[PDB]
Amino acid sequence: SKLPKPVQDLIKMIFGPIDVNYEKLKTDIKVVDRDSEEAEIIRKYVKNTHATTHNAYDLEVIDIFKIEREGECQRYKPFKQLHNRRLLWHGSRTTNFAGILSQGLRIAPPEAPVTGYMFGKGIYFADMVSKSANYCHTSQGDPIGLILLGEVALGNMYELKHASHISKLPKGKHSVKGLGKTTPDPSANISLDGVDVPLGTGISSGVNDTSLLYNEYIVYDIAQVNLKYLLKLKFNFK
Ligand SMILES: NC(=O)c1ccc[n+]([C@@H]2C[C@H](COP(=O)(O)OP(=O)(O)OC[C@H]3O[C@@H](n4cnc5c(N)ncnc54)[C@H](O)[C@@H]3O)[C@@H](O)[C@H]2O)c1
Ligand SMILES: NC(=O)c1cccc([C@@H]2O[C@H](COP(=O)(O)OP(=O)(O)OC[C@H]3O[C@@H](n4cnc5c(N)ncnc54)[C@H](O)[C@@H]3O)[C@@H](O)[C@H]2O)c1
Repeated sequence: SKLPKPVQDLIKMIFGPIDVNYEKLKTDIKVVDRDSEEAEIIRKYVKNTHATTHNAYDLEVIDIFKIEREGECQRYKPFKQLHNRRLLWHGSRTTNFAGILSQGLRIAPPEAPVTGYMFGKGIYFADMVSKSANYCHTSQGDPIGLILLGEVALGNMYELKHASHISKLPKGKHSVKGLGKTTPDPSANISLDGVDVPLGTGISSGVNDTSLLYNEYIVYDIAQVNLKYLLKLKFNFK
């Protein structure tokens, strides 16, 4: 293998021959320098947006990968120009990442149940790491998860406070935002490349009439997502 050690570790973690398996991911994975601006930013995101409700554990960033799905960049060219694009968390079971890296983040299939969703079958994201982290489904005896940072082309958000079974966005709208009671401090946002990064500490959003504790973001076209980073997270349960 001609791949940095942290990558090879990742490959096995996902599958369960390495070089053959990297070709199957159809993804260009690179290790982000620990002392770089990217890493300093990404770790600052992970620190500040770890939520008080999620006292079950601390997070430590083991490795940061700069993923670049083959063909995804071109697919996202339409929405690349769209305004208000954010870098957001998406957590999933480690078993899935084989598909997620090869096929990209997809919508929950037709066969799946629709009743379970707050804002319908779409691709959900969070601006709070601890929210997404919970979907890694890490446990005491398996405390290493994988978590995505997607560039999400949100555009004009349909900002809802309450469960809405959506099958069509209002005209002008390209995304839904569930308004949480607690939000990454908006005055402490920073812009990495062209993308907004809501990495401020959690403060009260000022929204009183909402059922959510934290924000969440939904998009109903797979093309609106561009996967940027892939973090290897150590869950330190209390
Ligand atoms: N993720 C789920 O589908 C789900 C379902 C049931 C309970 N819970 C628990 C409730 C609690 C929420 O924590 P956290 O995610 O940090 O808080 P949060 O308030 O930021 O998010 C609440 C979560 O529940 C979902 N949700 C809220 N209201 C509805 C609704 N009316 N219909 C369908 N889905 C809805 C919402 O989409 C989001 O994922 C945790 O203990 C969760 O594990 C989660
Ligand atoms: N997932 C979160 O980080 C998250 C963020 C904010 C809020 C929430 C809250 O959880 C609710 C559900 O969220 P969930 O993302 O699990 O969506 P759901 O549709 O039920 O689950 C499908 C799973 O399939 C994964 N996957 C994506 N691409 C592929 C692929 N090519 N091959 C295989 N698997 C793939 C995907 O990551 C997800 O785990 C949602 O309604 C909401 O209340 C989650």
